[PDB]
Amino acid sequence: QDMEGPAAVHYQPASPPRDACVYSSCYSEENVWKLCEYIKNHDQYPLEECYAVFISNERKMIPIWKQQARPGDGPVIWDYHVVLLHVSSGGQSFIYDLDTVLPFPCLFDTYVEDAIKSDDDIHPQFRRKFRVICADSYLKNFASDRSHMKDSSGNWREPPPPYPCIETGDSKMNLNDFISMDPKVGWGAVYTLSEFTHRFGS
Repeated sequence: QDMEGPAAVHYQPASPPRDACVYSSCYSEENVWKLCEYIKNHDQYPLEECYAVFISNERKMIPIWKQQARPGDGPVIWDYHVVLLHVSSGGQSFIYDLDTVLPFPCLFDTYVEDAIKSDDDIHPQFRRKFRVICADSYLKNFASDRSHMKDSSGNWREPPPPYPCIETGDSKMNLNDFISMDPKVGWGAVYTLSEFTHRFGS
């Protein structure tokens, strides 16, 4: 036996339960934006403690395990995926992924170990990178006209969320600046998996 504060033991979620959250399949960037808006407009936590996390890589092909789209022990290969990270007051980070089969929210270490897994045995060009944007900056700067979700005829590849596109005074479409893992582009900070776990892990 070994003894391991207890703050994480009583952590209260920053979101509604998973089934009560605004959600559209294949629009995780918007599902997370909507979680950020909820946190901002409610009186439980400050957005300063929260981050939007884009996961992708140069080839836009990332495996993520424990995904609802592929029940079982294999991965979903996404072009990108977006989750919300909350750094709780006591220091423990939590991941909010509406698309995971893991708990919602999930302790950071368990999400990284079970949904992300080690990059050590993954072929290097499939390895995961993480663009971390403070949630305030995400709400201030994110814009998507959903044009990436339409074929050349304008037909939707997946049904759109039930509210108008997110726009700012500066832009109507900058989604590629969040998907990109080039630090020369966009907002926040880009991390390798090891850098990401070093920054947020307990």
